[PDB]
Amino acid sequence: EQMIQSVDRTAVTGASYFTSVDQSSVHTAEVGSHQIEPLKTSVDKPGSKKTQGEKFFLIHSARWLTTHALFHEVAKLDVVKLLYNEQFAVQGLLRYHTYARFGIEIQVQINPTPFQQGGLICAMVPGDQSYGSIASLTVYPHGLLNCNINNVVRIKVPFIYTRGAYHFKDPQYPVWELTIRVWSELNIGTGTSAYTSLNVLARFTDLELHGLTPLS
Amino acid sequence: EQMIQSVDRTAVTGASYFTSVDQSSVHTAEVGSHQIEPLKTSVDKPGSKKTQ
Amino acid sequence: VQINPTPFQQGGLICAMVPGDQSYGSIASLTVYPHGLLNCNINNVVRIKVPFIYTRGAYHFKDPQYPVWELTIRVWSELNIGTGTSAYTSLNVLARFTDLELHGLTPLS
Amino acid sequence: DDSGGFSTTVSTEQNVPDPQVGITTMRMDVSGVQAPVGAITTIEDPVLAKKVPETFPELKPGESRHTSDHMSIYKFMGRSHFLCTFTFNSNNKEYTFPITLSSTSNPPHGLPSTLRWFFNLFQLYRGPLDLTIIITGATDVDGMAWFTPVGLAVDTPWVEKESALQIDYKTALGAVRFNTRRTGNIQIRLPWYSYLYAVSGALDGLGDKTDSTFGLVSIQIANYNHSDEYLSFSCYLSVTEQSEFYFPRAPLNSNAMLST
Amino acid sequence: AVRFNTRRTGNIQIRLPWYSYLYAVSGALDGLGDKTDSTFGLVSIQIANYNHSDEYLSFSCYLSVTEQSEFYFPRAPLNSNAMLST
Amino acid sequence: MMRNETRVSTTENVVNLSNYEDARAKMSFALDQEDWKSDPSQGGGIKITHFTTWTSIPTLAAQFPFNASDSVGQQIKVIPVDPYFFQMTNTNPDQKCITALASICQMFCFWRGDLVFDFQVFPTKYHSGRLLFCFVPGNELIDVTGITLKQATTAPCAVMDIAGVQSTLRFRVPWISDTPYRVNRYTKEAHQKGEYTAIGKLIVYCYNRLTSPSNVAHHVRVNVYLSAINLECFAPLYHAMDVTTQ
Amino acid sequence: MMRNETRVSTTENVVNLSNYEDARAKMSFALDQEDWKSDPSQGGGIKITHFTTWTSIPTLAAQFPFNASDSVGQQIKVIPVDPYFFQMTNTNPDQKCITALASICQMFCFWRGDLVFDFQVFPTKYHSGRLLFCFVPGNELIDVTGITLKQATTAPCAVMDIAGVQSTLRFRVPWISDTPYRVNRYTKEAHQKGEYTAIGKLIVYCYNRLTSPSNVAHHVRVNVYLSAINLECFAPLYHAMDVTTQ
Amino acid sequence: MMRNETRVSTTENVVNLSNYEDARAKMSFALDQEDWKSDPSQGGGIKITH
Repeated sequence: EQMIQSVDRTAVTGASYFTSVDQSSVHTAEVGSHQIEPLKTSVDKPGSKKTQGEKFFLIHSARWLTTHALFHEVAKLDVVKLLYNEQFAVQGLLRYHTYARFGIEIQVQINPTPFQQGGLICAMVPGDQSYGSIASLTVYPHGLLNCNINNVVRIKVPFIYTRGAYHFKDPQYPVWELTIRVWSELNIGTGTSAYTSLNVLARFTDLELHGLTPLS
Repeated sequence: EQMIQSVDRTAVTGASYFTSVDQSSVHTAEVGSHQIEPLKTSVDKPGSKKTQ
Repeated sequence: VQINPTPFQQGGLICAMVPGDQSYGSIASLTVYPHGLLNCNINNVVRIKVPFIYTRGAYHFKDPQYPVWELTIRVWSELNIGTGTSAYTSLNVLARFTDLELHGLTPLS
Repeated sequence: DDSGGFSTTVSTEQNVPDPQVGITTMRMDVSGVQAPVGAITTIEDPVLAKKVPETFPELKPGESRHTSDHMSIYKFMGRSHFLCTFTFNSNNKEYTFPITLSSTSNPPHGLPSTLRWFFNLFQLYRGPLDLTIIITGATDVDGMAWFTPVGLAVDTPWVEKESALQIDYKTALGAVRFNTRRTGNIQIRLPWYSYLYAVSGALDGLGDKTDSTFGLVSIQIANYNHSDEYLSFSCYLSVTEQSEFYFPRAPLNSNAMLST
Repeated sequence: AVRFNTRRTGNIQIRLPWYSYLYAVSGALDGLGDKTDSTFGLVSIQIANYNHSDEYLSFSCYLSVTEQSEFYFPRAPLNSNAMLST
Repeated sequence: MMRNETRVSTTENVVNLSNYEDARAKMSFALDQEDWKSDPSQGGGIKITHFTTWTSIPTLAAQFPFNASDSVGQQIKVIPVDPYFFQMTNTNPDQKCITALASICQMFCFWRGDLVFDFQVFPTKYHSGRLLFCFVPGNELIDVTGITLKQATTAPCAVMDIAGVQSTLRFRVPWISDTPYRVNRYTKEAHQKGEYTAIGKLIVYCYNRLTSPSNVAHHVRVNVYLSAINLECFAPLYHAMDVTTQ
Repeated sequence: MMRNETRVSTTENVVNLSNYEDARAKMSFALDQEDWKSDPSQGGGIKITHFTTWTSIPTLAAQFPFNASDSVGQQIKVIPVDPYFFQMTNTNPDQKCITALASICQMFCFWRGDLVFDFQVFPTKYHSGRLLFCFVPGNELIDVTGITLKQATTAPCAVMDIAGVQSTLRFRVPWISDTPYRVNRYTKEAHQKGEYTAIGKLIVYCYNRLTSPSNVAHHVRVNVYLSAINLECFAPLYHAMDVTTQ
Repeated sequence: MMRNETRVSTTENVVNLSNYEDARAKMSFALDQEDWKSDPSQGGGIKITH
């Protein structure tokens, strides 16, 4: 007695979210295998979530003048809304997912000549620049920019929010809010440049992505 | 390779004289179980062939 | 519960055992009871086994309070045919006792 | 088999009560590299319908951040819910209301919003309940409340009138004596005194007027009143740890959920 | 609910449970996040048998904090023009 | 000379109706302060202690046909992904058929968990077609009818071959949200940006057309069931739901 | 600085008259809060702690003659099977003779157990006959007079030869019911299908005729006693019974 | 015969709003008198006690 094998009827295939139940199935027909390149055409590491989402992006460029008075607000920007734009590489991950949970890395850069003098403050305020005191902005995660000492500050913050995640298509309120206030006025002499340029870099850290969706 | 189980086609059920052969069968769905009475509503022995 | 469709028919039924009364509860929640689904493509026999559920200790046949069990069979998906196919299917319900206890033999019926 | 039956198939238990604790806790991932075989199934087979569902790669939800479990009956219905309210209008009167589990009795003469929903989720109820009454209105009013089981002589339900019973019959059933100036509240148990196994809500016919009610609370007031002042009582039911619930049932539809 | 009478007690010391669908509530918000994520609960009182001819009735509420509560992420305090009273 | 004095604190003679530790009774009508034992005799041993007994039961919520006269990519039906969804009703008697998941979840403020949709088809052995079940994460108010069939494969989706030996596809929806819980907003009457009931909408597409002979019916009906796994609800209230007329 | 505060809960100053744990006294008229010892001196050591002292006593309930002028199969007497049955009364003084079982059982809502009927005959050594004691299970309202003598042997029954060295037959009735308990319905005034007091009726038949000489009396009288074994009653009330006038 | 009597002292039904030992609650709106656990998930572990 010999047994004649037949084709299998029921099977479940897919890749981790598409599930296909088939009443009439068949085995897969594969030719070849995966090959390595002994002479590589690209020597960088291949693309992933880490090298596309966790990378610095320029989000804002302001300019600090000698006519701005004390406590004048040079930059008032929502950090997460500016990273949600088509011109950045992180949009390709955020356009199709619904919720996220992330940390933020900020780097603020200025360039004075050493004939100038003055100061700035760069505080990370969560949610809202509310009725709190301007003179108490050193309670937040902050950084002081002095024209004599440094020209780069960098801040690292975790996820602080009233819910479990952030909804990009229809947000409740902004997660973080960066403010840059004039902490001491910019003074020059005769002939010195009456300005200095400012740039803000931002990136995600520990990016979690949930619920891929068709509608944008 | 995973096996997807299906419902059984042929089965024979009944109680000792009624025999039912089924070409399309399914398992029995039972809720609960048989319970005893700790406070009995009848204290005689139950009916049988001997007492009737 | 037994039915017999030809395989050119399509539709469905539900066969739930409801104790006492088909009360104000939901028709769409009949899968909470001990039930069985009859699909014209898959099966044609369902079988259910239930214990004794009642507010008293026994059941009085000569003068009952209320019925112990109540079987309902609702149309769960409509019966559709083509041209020339039989526009009906027959249905039959079989029942039996299990673990039968009998008390108090009496002369009057 | 005891009953003499026989079968070539396997009979399994369907819809087992309490399959999961309704708090987020841990009893890696939930789904993983292995292909999900539980996505496709047959619902007409009660054996194959007990298969755990998965279709997408997930991971563990973690743990919740509150201690209690709100999805338990003994903590949900431990909160005392509204039962009835009524007012008095004259002197030496007596009011009588039963605690009827039946869904046929519509409110105000029946179970209101949350208690009507809960006592039609299951078939059988057995055990003692937990009554709290609240006095609102007049002062210097002496009142007496007692409990009568079903099957015994008592005044007409849901009607305020003079009492046809004597003081020897009222105080033999067990009664409390209060005054509306001192307390304003009574938290009293209700004993399980019935001749039958359990009471049910979803019944019709003469089984609805016999096996639905389990007890009956009535209140008589004296020393009311002076010239112009109202007197209002409100009742609230809670559930105890001695009570039991049997045979889950299909819930009420959206047209039977009624309130006061 | 609780049921009281104004002749016997004159005070009620009652807990307030943490029943919310979100993680935590915040104070310093604007927009539609101010009307959603600020409130956490809501207490309401109904009275009966009031009144006779001429008499007033006044209620006053007081909040305390418990050991089950938590506080996160310190913030810059309010300025001297937002500190207001009744 | 006895020395036993206590100070009468605040909240004197106040009724707390919020939990069992303050609503339990002080005295008893029962003689001898007695207690009652367990008797699982006439109840079959089926005892309920937890509300997962009803929520883990798949009960019917929707009903839609898959006609042969619809085009490829046409959206057949859209479902808001929340336990408050049901649309079935009955004529005699006049009633609105609740589900077992919408009866338990309507008595709470906040819900959380993984919803499990079950799609049971009723073909013959001779119809042939496919459906596409897509899940767009978001909320219950997003403009979702502009999504084409090719755009719907960006979202997490699953296909289903209709005719076969199995009939039911179980579609466990993952919990995708920005907030940890999600509020029962149906008590209110006005909308507010930020508070929602659903975690997105679920679309059903015509993936392949329905081929069939002439002596069978030209449509296949699909039932939609609704249960929940890893369900968590808290903060009770009272509310009676209504038919989602879509 | 002392810190001793309590919150005054609900049910403030409420009298619970339902059990001893809430009806026991808070203070005492007695000097030194004293207690009393046991003294079974003038009481003979006969101390009562339980109500089975009265219910297990067989006391007389009925009285019927067995004439010589009745036919075979004629129903002599019918008895409803419940502890509330008695029919004897006295003339001087005017009174209604309760039984010891109907005095205890009238003070409860629900009863349960096995009733024991005792039939004591008073013949000479010269009468000769038999009786048939039949038990028809059911309730206190069934049409029972159509049952013939041959039909009565379907039910559980027992015969008794009258003249002999023994005089009493004990007829222990088994508990046959659909409900676990049985309600005291005599407080009410209208009937209701489903709630009952008895578990059936008991018929007495003329099995063989009464043969006797000419110098003895032409009838034999039978006393009926009434007690209970395995008796259980709960849910107290107050009720005063009445003579079953049949 | 029970013997349980106490003497009602001074300051009867007085609200002390000065410390937590006299301002803590006597009863609770929560079901089952329940308690809540710690959850430092969305707060970054930055907890203030002083």
